[PDB]
Amino acid sequence: GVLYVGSKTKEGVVHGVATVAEKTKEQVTNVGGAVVTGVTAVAQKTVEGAGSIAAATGFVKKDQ
Amino acid sequence: GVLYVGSKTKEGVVHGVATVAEKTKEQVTNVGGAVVTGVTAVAQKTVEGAGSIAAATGFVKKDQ
Amino acid sequence: GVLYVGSKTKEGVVHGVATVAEKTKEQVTNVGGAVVTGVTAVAQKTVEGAGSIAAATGFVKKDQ
Amino acid sequence: GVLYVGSKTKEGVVHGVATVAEKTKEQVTNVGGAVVTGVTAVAQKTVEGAGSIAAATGFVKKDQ
Amino acid sequence: GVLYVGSKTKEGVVHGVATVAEKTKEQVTNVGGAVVTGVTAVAQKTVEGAGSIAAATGFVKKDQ
Amino acid sequence: GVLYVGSKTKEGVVHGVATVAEKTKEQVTNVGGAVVTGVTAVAQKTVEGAGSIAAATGFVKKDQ
Repeated sequence: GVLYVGSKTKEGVVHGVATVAEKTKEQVTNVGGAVVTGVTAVAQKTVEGAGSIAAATGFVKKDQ
Repeated sequence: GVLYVGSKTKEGVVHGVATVAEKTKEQVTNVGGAVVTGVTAVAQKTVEGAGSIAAATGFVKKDQ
Repeated sequence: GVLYVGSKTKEGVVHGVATVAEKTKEQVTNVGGAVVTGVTAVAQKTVEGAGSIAAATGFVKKDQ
Repeated sequence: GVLYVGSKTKEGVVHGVATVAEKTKEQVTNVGGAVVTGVTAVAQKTVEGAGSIAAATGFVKKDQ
Repeated sequence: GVLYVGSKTKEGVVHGVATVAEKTKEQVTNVGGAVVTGVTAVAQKTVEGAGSIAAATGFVKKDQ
Repeated sequence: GVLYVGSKTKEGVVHGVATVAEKTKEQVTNVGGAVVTGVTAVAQKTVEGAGSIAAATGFVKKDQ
């Protein structure tokens, strides 16, 4: 139970990500792994459940 | 139970990430691992559940 | 039970990460590990559950 | 039970991380380990649960 | 039970981390260990649970 | 039971960690160890639970 009266609110918010990226030469080699080199913005109110991954920029999973 | 009256609020918020990135030469080699080189912004109100991962910029998981 | 009246509030907030990065040569070699070289911002109100990971910038997990 | 009246408040907050980073040559080699060389900002109100990790910049876990 | 009236407040807060870092040559080699060379800002209100890790900049765990 | 009236407050706060670090040559080699060379700011209101770790700068744990 939640009640909001006359109140401004921000729950799980990304505001104003400002980025300048200069890269004369970018060389990437990826054998079975993960490589992430660009801007990532993730806004989530709720993430629910056992063993879950809510936000990942770079990822490698080799369970059992 | 929650009540907000006339009150401004910020729960789980990222505001104003300002970045300048200069990289004349970026060389990446990745064999089965994780490599992360770019801006990541994660705003979450709730993350819930046993054994979960809420925010990962770079990650390697090889359970059992 | 929570009550807010007339009150400004911040709960799990990142505000004004201002970053200048100059990297004439970046060379990364990675073999089954994690390498993280970029900006990470993580605002969270709650993370809940046994054995969870709430924020990782760089991580390696090899349980059992 | 919590009550806020006419009161400004900051719970779990990162404000104003300002960084200048110059690195003419960065060489990284990582075999099964973790290496972190970039800015990390983590703001959390609550992290809850036995055996959990709330914030990791760089980490290696090899349980049993 | 908590009550705030007309009172400014900062609980678990990081404010103004301002850093200039110049490193002409950085060479890192990491075989199964942890290496952290970048800025880390962690603001937490509560971290709760037996055997938990609230903030780790660099870490190696090899339990049993 | 807690009551604040008309009073400014700072509980678990880091304010103004400002550092300039110039290091022309940094060479790190790490076989199963932990090495930490960058700025770390950790502000925590509460960390709770038997056997817990509140803030780790650089760390090695090889229990049993």
